[PDB]
Amino acid sequence: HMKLRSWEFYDRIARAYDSMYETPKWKLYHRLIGSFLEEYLKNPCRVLDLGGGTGKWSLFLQERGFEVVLVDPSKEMLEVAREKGVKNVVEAKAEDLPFPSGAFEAVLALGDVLSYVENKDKAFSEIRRVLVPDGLLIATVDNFYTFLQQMIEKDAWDQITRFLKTQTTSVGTTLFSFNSYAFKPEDLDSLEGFETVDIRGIGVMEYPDERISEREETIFRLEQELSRDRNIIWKADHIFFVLKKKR
Amino acid sequence: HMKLRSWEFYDRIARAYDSMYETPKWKLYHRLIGSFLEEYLKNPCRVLDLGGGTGKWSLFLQERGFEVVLVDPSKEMLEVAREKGVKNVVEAKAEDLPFPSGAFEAVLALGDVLSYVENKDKAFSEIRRVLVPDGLLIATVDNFYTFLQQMIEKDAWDQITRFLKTQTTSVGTTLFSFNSYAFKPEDLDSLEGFETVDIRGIGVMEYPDERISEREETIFRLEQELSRDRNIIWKADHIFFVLKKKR
Ligand SMILES: Nc1ncnc2c1ncn2[C@@H]1O[C@H](C[Se]CC[C@H](N)C(=O)O)[C@@H](O)[C@H]1O
Ligand SMILES: Nc1ncnc2c1ncn2[C@@H]1O[C@H](C[Se]CC[C@H](N)C(=O)O)[C@@H](O)[C@H]1O
Repeated sequence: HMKLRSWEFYDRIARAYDSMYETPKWKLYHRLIGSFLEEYLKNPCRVLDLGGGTGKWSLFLQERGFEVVLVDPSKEMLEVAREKGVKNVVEAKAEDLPFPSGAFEAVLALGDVLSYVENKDKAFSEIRRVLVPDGLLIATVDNFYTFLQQMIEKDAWDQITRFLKTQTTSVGTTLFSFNSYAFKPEDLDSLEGFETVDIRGIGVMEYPDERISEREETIFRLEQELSRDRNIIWKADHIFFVLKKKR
Repeated sequence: HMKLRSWEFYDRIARAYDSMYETPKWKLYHRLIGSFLEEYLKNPCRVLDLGGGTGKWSLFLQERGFEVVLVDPSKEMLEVAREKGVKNVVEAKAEDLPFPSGAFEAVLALGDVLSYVENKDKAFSEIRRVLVPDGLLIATVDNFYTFLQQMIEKDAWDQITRFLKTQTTSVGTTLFSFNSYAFKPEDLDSLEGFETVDIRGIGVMEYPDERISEREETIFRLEQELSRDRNIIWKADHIFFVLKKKR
């Protein structure tokens, strides 16, 4: 594997990115994320789409009358976003955001961005900085227990030992990889200057793709309910969470 | 298909029961459960093995110096337990125990006994009655979410719908079935007269059986850590819990 920085990996695949997440599972997950955004973002306001990639969620909010800026360190992702019609795009990393303090009511960090940033402390610090008091961070991240199950399936025993300590493993494709940090419950606990508002599981159950196609509405309603159950969310494929900047 | 009382099913398969559960996975789960018993029963005391079957756990305790009585409504299971060297055996159901009150320090209801009892109110009440103040119930039960995931792979959606309401499904053989009630968190919340001391996941991850044999110590120790993690236990194959009779 060639070891890349995250944005260098995304520079290589930007133009195929959207086509990779058009499976029944990913359609389902997008529908869930979309329903959650409409739940937490009641009214139009100022939003930073951080690591916003090809602009999926920026467009979603633009078309609902929000004032949206997309930020991303991948020049190719940004170019794809611009072509798709995202109006405000900026090249930057989460670790060092070029926006003044208190500029946004909400920051999105969807598609596991905070699992990819190289310095989580600076990243959470910058997010808190750019939000108004009581602003929300709305994010999804990789789940430690899902990674661990996957590693056990792909028989990575020399690697599990390290991973249990670091929570960090490689991700990517057959030829190119970058590092991901998979979150545990204690990672979302007493974050400095944030109140945890909600945590939810995305993909609490695994469904065969065939059944998702056959029964999308039924399965979306089930996952809606299951995502709200605290006792089971760390079973999920990915983790969604919301923080509120303390006053 | 034939529908049976739980103990009628066990009367049919009693002579094969020990042979059926001799697999790598179950060898692993038994090692987990044995280690938990040693943790919670640090001294020889008076134990009731309720639905103790062929006496696996009665014998485990007898050889460690405990005073154990095995109770089970299946005559054939009792006969197998006697032949294996279980000294004290009684034919009864959990819903109506012919023992005096306050007679045991602990009651074991292992191998999902409480998922099979027809009346959990009566069963829980009797258990409470035969325990001394601060006596323990130590038990394992089927996990609702594990059943649901299995059904999502295999069963008609209409069966899933019914199961979401009832938490009950048939178990057994292609030719013989009885009903199991799979537990949720809410079921272990505020049981009258008991304090929940601990809840643990048994078989939090899935392993290929081939790999369980190759890396048994490694897998045992990992599962031992994961079973103590409250955030992930509803992912587990089965649920282990400990209640204390309060005052
Ligand atoms: N340090 C970083 N700061 C901000 N974004 C980053 C950082 N490292 C990687 N990224 C970006 O995170 C994105 C992960 Se892909 C998710 C894209 C979008 N949020 C969606 O959900 O569709 C990539 O576009 C990548 O360039
Ligand atoms: N109402 C009931 N009360 C007590 N035991 C029951 C009841 N219904 C079924 N059982 C018993 O529950 C047992 C489940 Se099999 C488990 C046996 C033993 N506990 C072990 O772990 O190996 C069977 O022996 C069955 O006969």
